[PDB]
Amino acid sequence: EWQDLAQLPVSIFKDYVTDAQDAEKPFIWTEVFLREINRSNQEIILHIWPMTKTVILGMLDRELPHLELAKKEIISRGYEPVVRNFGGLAVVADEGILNFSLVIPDVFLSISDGYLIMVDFIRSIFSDFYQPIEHFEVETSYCPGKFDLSINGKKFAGLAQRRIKNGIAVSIYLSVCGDQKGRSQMISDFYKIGLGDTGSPIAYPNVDPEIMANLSDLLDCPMTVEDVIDRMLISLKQVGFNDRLLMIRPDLVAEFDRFQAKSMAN
Repeated sequence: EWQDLAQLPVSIFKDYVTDAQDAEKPFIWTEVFLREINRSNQEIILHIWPMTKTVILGMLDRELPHLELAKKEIISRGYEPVVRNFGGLAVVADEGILNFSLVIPDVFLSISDGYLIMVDFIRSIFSDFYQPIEHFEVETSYCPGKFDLSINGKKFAGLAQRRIKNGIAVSIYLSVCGDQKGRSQMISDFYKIGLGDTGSPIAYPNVDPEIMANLSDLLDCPMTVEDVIDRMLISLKQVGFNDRLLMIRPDLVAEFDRFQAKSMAN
């Protein structure tokens, strides 16, 4: 349970992506924090990173027969395609989507435990609402996962996990407000075009725009990404966590640039 990690301080790193040119910034920090949590395993890092209109593509997506034609579907709605060679299935980010990561040191275990740690955190964050939050895969959502979060059968969040040595990075993309039906239709179009008539052995989701929704709608309570962030930070103190500003030491920036340089030469 989330409250079980309260022994460690939570370092906060709010770093928005305000320009499509910095779209890779969050993923670069993920790498940095995964190493740091291994060197400094006496704390938890809460990396908050909402972004401008972006569609993050993963390993399977880039194998689409007509990829470039598909990316056009993304560009036509004013979103920027970002490719992550080892990332999961296409997910959407924008002003109405909250993305963040919990970088945890393995010092208190399993892949499931990690996901369940996030589920508990989310539930705790919205404990003031009666609507119970469930987890199970919503197969017809984009980027379906065993731990998709939903309320009344509708998915409002997708989770992801990456690990390195004794460090774990659990991430989540939460639909807070905005045009969720549009985000969904965009990805459906992406896969339709990407597959064209060529097809593929890879099982890509068959997106259903009516199966996903914003949390502000599911909770019948208008809220912005900033509102959730605040609610989330407040829930920490109540649960028993002590927090502090994560300081970007020169060393951290240095490591960031190594990962950035690596990417650039690619």
